[PDB]
Amino acid sequence: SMAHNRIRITGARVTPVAFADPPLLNTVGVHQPYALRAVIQLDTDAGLTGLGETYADTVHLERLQAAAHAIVGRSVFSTNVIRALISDALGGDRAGMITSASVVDRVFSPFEVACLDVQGQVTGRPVSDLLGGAVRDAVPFSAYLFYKWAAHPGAEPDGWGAALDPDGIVAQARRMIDEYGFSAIKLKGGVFAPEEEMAAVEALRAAFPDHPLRLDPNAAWTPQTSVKVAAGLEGVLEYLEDPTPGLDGMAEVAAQAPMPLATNMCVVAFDQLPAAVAKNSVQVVLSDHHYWGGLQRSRLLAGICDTFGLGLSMHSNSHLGISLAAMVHLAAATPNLTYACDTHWPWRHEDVVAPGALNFCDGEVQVPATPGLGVEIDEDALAALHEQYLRCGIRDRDDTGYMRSIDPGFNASGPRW
Amino acid sequence: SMAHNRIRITGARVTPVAFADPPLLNTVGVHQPYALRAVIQLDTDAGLTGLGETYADTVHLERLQAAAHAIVGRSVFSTNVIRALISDALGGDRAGMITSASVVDRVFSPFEVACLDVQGQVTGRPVSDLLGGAVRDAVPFSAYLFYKWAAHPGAEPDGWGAALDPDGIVAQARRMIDEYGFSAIKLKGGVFAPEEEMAAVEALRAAFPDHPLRLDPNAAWTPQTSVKVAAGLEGVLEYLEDPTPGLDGMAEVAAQAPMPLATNMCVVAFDQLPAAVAKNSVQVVLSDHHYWGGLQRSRLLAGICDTFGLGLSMHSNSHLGISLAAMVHLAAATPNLTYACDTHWPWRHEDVVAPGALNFCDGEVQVPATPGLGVEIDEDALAALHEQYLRCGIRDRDDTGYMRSIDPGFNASGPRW
Ligand SMILES: [Cl-]
Ligand SMILES: [Cl-]
Repeated sequence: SMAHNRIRITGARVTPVAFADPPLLNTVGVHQPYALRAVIQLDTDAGLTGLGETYADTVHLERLQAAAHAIVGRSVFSTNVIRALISDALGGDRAGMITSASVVDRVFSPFEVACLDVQGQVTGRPVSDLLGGAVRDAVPFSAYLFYKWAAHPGAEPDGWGAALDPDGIVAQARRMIDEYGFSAIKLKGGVFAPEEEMAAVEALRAAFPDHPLRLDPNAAWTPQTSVKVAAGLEGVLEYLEDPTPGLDGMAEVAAQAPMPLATNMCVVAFDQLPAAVAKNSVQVVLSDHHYWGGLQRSRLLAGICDTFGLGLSMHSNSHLGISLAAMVHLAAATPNLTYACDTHWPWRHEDVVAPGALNFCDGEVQVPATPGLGVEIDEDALAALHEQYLRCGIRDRDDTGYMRSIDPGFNASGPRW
Repeated sequence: SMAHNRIRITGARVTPVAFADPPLLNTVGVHQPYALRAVIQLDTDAGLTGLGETYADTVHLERLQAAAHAIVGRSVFSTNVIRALISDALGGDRAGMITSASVVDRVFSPFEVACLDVQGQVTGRPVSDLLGGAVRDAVPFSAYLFYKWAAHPGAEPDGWGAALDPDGIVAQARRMIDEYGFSAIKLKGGVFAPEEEMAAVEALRAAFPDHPLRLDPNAAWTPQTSVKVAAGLEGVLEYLEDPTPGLDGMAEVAAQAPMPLATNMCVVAFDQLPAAVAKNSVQVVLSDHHYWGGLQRSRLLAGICDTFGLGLSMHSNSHLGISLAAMVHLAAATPNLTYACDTHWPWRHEDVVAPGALNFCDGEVQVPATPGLGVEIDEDALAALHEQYLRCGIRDRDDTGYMRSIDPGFNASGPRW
């Protein structure tokens, strides 16, 4: 029942939340005990509210407020206009660099997802129907393995236990795969010497002979080291992700690697694709709607990759059920997204949405068929995680700073090997 | 009122039509007295019918029937799936070459447009709202000028008169621009010697000092000739379109031309973009939803161009009101489509849709705000143009064959100069 056949934005509520995260290691530090996210509730003059989810660093929250103010009074179907208004509001210029356009896309993304959610709700269509329609019923995900301590310093150890060697990594895989059924496995490396990470990979291969395997050391290696690793893992990895820093280095490694190289670090914005393509630095690009500017722009990224002969996967950061629902609709509607998607899901145990719509079964999530994004806010859960945010005092993600608070001389050097 | 919240295709009616066309000249011949199109009426189990419009050559009609049969039983929101089914049905492989994928896109396009029309109708949204939303209220078009005979042989001369020199071309512009208000002007060249076409361009510039101007000889020139033309028209043309054949030749000319080069001939499919981009052959690509695979894929083309630093315009072939409505919604929703679009509109005087929704005023068409494509079939007009198709006996477009039926020794050689 829309006057003037118009459904437009009346305001947005941005709610920062914090949820428990284990001490997962990576090449620059260790995860803090709480990860942060911002929930966007986008309100309209039809009484329909759409959901989006993004980062929650201090500067980002400020940008999210400026954005929320700039788009009041806009149709939820006018997402092109909404991006431009956010660009004007941020005073933006509309490899691996966060350009002004990259900032605009990170700020626009959660509003775009919330807009599509409202679009789906008002039309009776699932979000995947707004993206060309689902091409598969369910979206497969990977088991995202990390070396980890047993506990945050001075806190109760979690149920995972530590993983600091091949045995520990294999036990982690077994527990994760029994609970979720993942049929592909990714190891976060750049933490131990390459030979020890190769050994974890070989051990996973022996324990799970049919699981595709990936390794991502976040550019912790020189090109010369990366080529040795790639030779040593020939026929073992589905792809090698960001072994070494920079497009030139990646191109050098790619020329010698028997498996494809993937990246999320060198290509995080549209303006970075032409150089990545010209240099042959990578064969697979990891999508991520959270920094590419929402779902429609992620579909554009997928079409560009297809056109230029690049494979397509999906990158993840610690996230909750709103992001998960958006990931699933996006992947369901993307013909060339055939790699299993990364997710941090197993690492959290809290959420802001009502349960039931995002069950994993055999490693995959069925795409919801209901109108909109397919999940709804649980206001009590949201208030609780907001309260947790206020009380835990963490205001920015800082893996390195947190590592230094424990080990003051720690450096986030790289490459390390 | 959709059972299972499902609206799916029950069948398609393909109706070939023919409408009067003047004897317009181009570098390969002269237009036949009737141009051909196929109207797609896409029927659904909700009783909503969507409209699409495409070519009507013999082989294309056959492909359109195979496509219509393959997609019965599919949701109009499942356009990704529908393209894949058409690809399977055609047994397809899913510069300027008509690859199997290009064939698939030409066949899919009118069904995709008809699907979006149904989507808009069922959701209450104009098609532009399905493409990210309009960013402008009206879409500007160009005056598409041609050298022409006074009449088809043995027929009544049309009201335009002949145009065979600069004076005739200027008089044609004046009549067209008084009727339609176009604020940009394009000349179809490759018909007379370049020096005479340069003179028509200079005469248009003198007669319309503020109108952007374009010239397109359909690759009738050598690179050396093209550079002379471009030097001689420095500061006069908004772009020079397809002056010379092949990506290498275009790149040679582009390096010396003071204005951007445009193309529709060298880049007509997604698989042709990487080489065009790598060679620097062009600065502007002409979109055309009729062969790029419908509106969503045209939005993808627009995003690829934006990403790789290419300007975006729009190409046209003789067409009716269904294509016109689709062109307008597409252009309204495309932020980087800022060149005036080409259209053959002034050259016909017949249509298959009810009048009123596509008025030109000051060179531009307001984007319809109604649900769907915004135009509807006039069944009497459609029957009449179908009857005209059957009776006129023309079954394929053949500018060269028709020129030879008048002048047997005629050759479609090129380049000519
Ligand atoms: Cl608006
Ligand atoms: Cl279907």
